[PDB]
Amino acid sequence: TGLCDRFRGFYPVVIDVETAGFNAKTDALLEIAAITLKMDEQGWLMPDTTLHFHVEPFVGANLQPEALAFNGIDPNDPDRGAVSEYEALHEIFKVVRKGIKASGCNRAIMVAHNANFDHSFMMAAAERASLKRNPFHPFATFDTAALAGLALGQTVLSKACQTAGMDFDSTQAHSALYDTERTAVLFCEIVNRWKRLGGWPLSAAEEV
Amino acid sequence: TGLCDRFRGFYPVVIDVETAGFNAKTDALLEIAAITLKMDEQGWLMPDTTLHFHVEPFVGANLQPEALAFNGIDPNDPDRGAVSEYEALHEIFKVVRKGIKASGCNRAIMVAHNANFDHSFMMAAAERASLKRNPFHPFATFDTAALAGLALGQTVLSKACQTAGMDFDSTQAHSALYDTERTAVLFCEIVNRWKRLGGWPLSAAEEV
Ligand SMILES: [Co+2]
Ligand SMILES: [Mg+2]
Ligand SMILES: [Mg+2]
Repeated sequence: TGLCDRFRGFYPVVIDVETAGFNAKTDALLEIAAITLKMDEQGWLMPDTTLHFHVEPFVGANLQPEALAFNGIDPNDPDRGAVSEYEALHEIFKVVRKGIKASGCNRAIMVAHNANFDHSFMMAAAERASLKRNPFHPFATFDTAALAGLALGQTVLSKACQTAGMDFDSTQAHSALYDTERTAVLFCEIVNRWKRLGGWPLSAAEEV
Repeated sequence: TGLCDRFRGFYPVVIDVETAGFNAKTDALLEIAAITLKMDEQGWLMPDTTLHFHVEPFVGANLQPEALAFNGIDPNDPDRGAVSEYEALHEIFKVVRKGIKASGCNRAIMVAHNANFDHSFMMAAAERASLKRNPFHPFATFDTAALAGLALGQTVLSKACQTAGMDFDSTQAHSALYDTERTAVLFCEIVNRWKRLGGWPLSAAEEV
């Protein structure tokens, strides 16, 4: 009934990013949000700690005009309260390590929509920031697109949330923080629904 | 009860590759297997067409010694009956386009274990061979590692299969074809058990 029991010791952390393009290596990271999860005594999954950052483009980063036009982010706006990739990831990693120890997990696994995209950006930024002891698994992810495909027959984030009976505000779709929260609620609903229907734990199906 | 209804028109195709390294851009593709799926009249998911190929390293490809030591593949063995990336992929795409039309789907989505690895290798090979009208979604995947995490609380392919009550022969784990077949049966069991427990169709839960 514990978080550490659910995903063979993986500590699920919901992540979303906004970027200045499609290339994790060369394009700027502009926003990152992180939501750790927790289980109550009965084994139900829910959001724990929420973090969010506007991120300053790393020195030398490319900025694709089309990307900025898509997400509407203006990196030059001095009122956007941006912090360095180091500061943002250091805080996230700190909170994540604490949660891993507190819960008895071995490692964090990124939960994200079309996870590889977000994974690649977060890892690249960690690299650039020279962050030590990255708590995240270097290639494993929990893709909510795939999960929503199974659970809800939909792979588009907004449609998946709607089908799950969730609200989804289109005007907030370009906010890493907003997407991370919706994605976290979506993921939790999927996991919890599975349990509720007697899919977990494995013994339940025989009423045990 | 139609396959085209299950994943918003996505035609799921199970794929596994064997490679000569971790870099999809620079390292050789050595094996690839493909298994299309079908749904019967009652909406149960099962393997359809099975393809498998030994693949000749592309001209200029790197071969990591450690990788060849891992998978046991000798690209220089003339008796391995290899074919070009073009031949293999052109054949897979042909079958995939055929299944998509027959079933009324829009697009193929790759099903694979830790899917982005396989996805990136297949896509790079597709580009190298200059194949037109790649039927696969350019970034969406159904990662069975994540799905097994949800359904079975296991992310390792071999363990996930065993937990699902499937046999898994370790001596065969380095064959793309073997892995693809086990992954296909795993994916089907996961989708099907979801259905049987009343998780799908969405309407089912209120009919008890
Ligand atoms: Co051979
Ligand atoms: Mg996003
Ligand atoms: Mg493999």
